[PDB]
Amino acid sequence: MRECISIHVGQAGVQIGNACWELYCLEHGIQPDGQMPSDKTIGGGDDSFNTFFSETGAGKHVPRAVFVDLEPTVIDEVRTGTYRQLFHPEQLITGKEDAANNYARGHYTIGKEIIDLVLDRIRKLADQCTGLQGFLVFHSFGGGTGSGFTSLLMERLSVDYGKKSKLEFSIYPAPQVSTAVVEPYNSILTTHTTLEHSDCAFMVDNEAIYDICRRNLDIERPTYTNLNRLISQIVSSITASLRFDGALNVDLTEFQTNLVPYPRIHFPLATYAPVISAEKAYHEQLSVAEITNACFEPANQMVKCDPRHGKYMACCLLYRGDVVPKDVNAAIATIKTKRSIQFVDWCPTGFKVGINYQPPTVVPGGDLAKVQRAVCMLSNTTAIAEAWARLDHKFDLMYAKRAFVHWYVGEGMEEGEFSEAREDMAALEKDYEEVGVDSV
Amino acid sequence: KREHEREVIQKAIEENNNFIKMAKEKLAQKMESNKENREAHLAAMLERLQEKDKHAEEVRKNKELKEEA
Amino acid sequence: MREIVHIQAGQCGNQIGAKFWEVISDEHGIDPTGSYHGDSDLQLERINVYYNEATGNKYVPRAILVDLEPGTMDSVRSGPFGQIFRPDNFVFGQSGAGNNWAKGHYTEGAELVDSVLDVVRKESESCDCLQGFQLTHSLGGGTGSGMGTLLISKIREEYPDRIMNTFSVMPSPKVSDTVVEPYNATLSVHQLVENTDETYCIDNEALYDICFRTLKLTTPTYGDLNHLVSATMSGVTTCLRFPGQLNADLRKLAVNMVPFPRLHFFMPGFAPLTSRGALTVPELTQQMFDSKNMMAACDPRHGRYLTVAAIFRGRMSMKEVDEQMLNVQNKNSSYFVEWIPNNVKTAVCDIPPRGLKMSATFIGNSTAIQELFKRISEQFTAMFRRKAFLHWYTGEGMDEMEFTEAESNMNDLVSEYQQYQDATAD
Ligand SMILES: Nc1nc2c(ncn2[C@@H]2O[C@H](COP(=O)(O)OP(=O)(O)OP(=O)(O)O)[C@@H](O)[C@H]2O)c(=O)[nH]1
Ligand SMILES: Nc1nc2c(ncn2[C@@H]2O[C@H](COP(=O)(O)OP(=O)(O)O)[C@@H](O)[C@H]2O)c(=O)[nH]1
Ligand SMILES: [Ca+2]
Ligand SMILES: [Mg+2]
Ligand SMILES: [Mg+2]
Repeated sequence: MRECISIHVGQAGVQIGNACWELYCLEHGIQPDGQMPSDKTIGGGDDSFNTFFSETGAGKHVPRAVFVDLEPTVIDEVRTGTYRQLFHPEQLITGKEDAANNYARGHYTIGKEIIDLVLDRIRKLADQCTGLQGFLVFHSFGGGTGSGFTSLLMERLSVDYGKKSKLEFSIYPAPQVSTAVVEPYNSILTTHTTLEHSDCAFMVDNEAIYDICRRNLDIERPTYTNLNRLISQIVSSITASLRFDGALNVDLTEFQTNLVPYPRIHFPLATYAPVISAEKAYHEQLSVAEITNACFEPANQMVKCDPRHGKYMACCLLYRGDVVPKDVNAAIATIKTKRSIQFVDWCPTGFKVGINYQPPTVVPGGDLAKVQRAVCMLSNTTAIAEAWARLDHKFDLMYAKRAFVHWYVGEGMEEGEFSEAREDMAALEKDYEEVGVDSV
Repeated sequence: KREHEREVIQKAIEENNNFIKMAKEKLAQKMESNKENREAHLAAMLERLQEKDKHAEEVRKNKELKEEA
Repeated sequence: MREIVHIQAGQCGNQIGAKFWEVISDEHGIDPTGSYHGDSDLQLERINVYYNEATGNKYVPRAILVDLEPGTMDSVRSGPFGQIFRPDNFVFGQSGAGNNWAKGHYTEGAELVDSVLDVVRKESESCDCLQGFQLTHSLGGGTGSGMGTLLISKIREEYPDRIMNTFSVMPSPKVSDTVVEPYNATLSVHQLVENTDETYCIDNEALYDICFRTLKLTTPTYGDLNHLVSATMSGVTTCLRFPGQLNADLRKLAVNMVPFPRLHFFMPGFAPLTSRGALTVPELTQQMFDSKNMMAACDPRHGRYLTVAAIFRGRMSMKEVDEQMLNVQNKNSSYFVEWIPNNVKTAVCDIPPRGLKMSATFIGNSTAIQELFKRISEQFTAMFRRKAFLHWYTGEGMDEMEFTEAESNMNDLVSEYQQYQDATAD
């Protein structure tokens, strides 16, 4: 019951999916061939990890996941990688020609040729669910497939599944690892198109993750592998409530109730701690208070913005490991009297806390140290609008000259779609200003 | 109160169906409009290339006329 | 796979085309017999972009050789890699073009264009997923310029949704003395603006200057010039031929490099350029942005950069490369357009070129390329105002109107580059 289906779109979505599902298997003791010796119920069950894994008669635990890309090379690495036996071949869907960093090709020209097949495969997973709860869509903002095809899929999912929950993990572009000049275009187009079809979206700023790996892990030039290992830890913390059971465990939907005050205000800010190397973590145990305090250090956020210059509409703490409420309450009380935590006047100031007792896991050969306790903070702050503002400014500079627009018009799009998408972003920025204004 | 309870759940059904209907119609309009626009751009490109072929035939025909004299 | 179909037309196109295949075959470990004797799996991971695989593990280049005379192509077949090309892919005439664009474009090339299209169609049918075409030719001759532009339009007619890439060799008085080369170049440029997605401007004026001023060659031969071309062509196709994230295919390159459809003429650059008789990343980065290292005779500091693609090859610190690329952009911010943010993209390939520990290849879309077109236009108008040698063109069926239209379109291209050079964010 309460099954969740994960959809990984484009290179960024697929490769992040590799890190997440490898981490999930390590957390649940699932072998690369899908066997889970600790699972005594063969062929099925209603355990907490069954929300993300289905079970075959042969004892294989199969991810409730679909990998989609318009180009085969990235998913071909999954088909021949370490976890190739984990997925049925029909879960890995590939085309022959990608979207070439063009939203129009991903949404219309190339995406329309594979969209029906993807929905059919998604339907096959849904038919195996007795209590399907929603979808988790992993994609980049800047890629043609991650932007164009994701928005097309989200529109189709709303039609075929009504108002069933759809959550995003969205990769916000950064110049350090970006691959296209038109990424601000694809970002604005996909945000506008997906906005009414998404219930909750966790943005991951590649620059924030890039800086954390350099600063906290002493990685000179972080790779996608470095970034994805860190991203999967945040994703694991967010989904740990769905995959594990505990007395102090709080369901993600319960957090989602506090995080979304209006349908369009559904972009939580994520902060994760501790991110520390093995050398620095040796003989240095970080307490509940220390990791909680690091959640309010802006250098640890997954999106670059300054919450101290904005207002809070929700604050959630998702602990995992050796954590008890007594230490949480004392740590929160210390933070309340030492941090710039200003709430809007129409929202309660209490912090919502969840604890999963299962300790954090690390992929062998990685850079993250294995710690006894970790925390991910999910906050709804007006400061996340700064991420929209930076993206919208880049959009305006190019669109004032209509630079690169012919690549989109040539694939069938119109200039009206650009202005309509930009106006929606301008309204979205205005919405974040309005919710921060004090009541009269 | 029972009548109000029926009206609330019917209202939720109607709004959910209307959202599905609007999403389906908006997408179909976009996909059809995009298909026409892309085909129009390709048709214009091919027409210009055909006009180049017509010009080339005119040029070659013009050479035969002067070669006779 | 994502296949590219290679076409070389005319004497210049076949010459530089042959050297290009020799260089990349060595990089991919392909011998003249088409067999693989390399030692790195990275050589064969994307080998199908430029090579077909035949019986006996033979790698046959996906190349089509075109000329209106058998002379150049016969010597290519007698070259070091002449036996690696498919014999049926040789399509040559007998009459020739006589350095007349009309004969290549209208009279003689048109008689041979259909036979070339049959070979193009055969190679495209056996493609799993065709990217497009790359053409090597010169603009100053008759066959590469005339029939080369004719082939582009005819291929564009049957493959309108594929990328058309060209390596165009710009004529210069310092290399060849055929006085109607400005005519042939202007007529060809009139076609390249409309029917190509991306064109590399290989300027013989810059090639001669590099060989003379920098390489200290008093009498530069065509082999000396072509050595620069082969090194440049290997660098600009590195992202296509090896695993990588940036500009891995022709269309993604075009999307990152072409902000406006007509402004698709690139300024290539290569580093190091040292003559017969240890290099650092900052020196390599600074050198590739210098005007003396450009393969087009244009000073980038006389214009502004719309988009730039940078490729580093060899074993080096990627942290250092990122720092130096940021450093050169900050120190030269005035020369990059502000209304295209993050317009410089950098790629690093582990495998260096032959004989070099480290190298840098520069691909730039700069408004200073108008200097190249101004030089051609100035030479064009010096003769067209006197109507010199026009009967050689009008005798094939052309008229003075087509010359005027070609001149105006190229003058419009210069104006458009100046427009976006003067454009401001505010
Ligand atoms: N964090 C992270 N970001 C990635 C990864 N791969 C790509 N990106 C980012 O995604 C953006 C480009 O989108 P991609 O996912 O690579 O492209 P795509 O979705 O496959 O779409 P097309 O290739 O154009 O058809 C850039 O901003 C990259 O920095 C990854 O593995 N991890
Ligand atoms: N760089 C270089 N340029 C060449 C070569 N051969 C010819 N050219 C140039 O091309 C122009 C003449 O074009 P050509 O190839 O002879 O005409 P075509 O054979 O009819 O296509 C002149 O401006 C030459 O400078 C070569 O091998 N290398
Ligand atoms: Ca079970
Ligand atoms: Mg991709
Ligand atoms: Mg010649």
